[PDB]
Amino acid sequence: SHGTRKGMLIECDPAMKQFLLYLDESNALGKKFIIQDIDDTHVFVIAELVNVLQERVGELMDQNAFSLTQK
Repeated sequence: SHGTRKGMLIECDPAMKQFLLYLDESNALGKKFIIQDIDDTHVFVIAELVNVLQERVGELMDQNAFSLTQK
């Protein structure tokens, strides 16, 4: 084998799939997560997609007095 990449293959309806493509193109999560587009219902993404999403949602929380000294 020449090219190989560890990751996560996702299978989902045509709607959700287009949404992932939209999220990836717009960097709505702060960073790209799509390694390769495949089918209209399949996409190969980074293994740590959940962490990325968990990290993005954190910034969405309400700002407080410690928002800048801790983050």
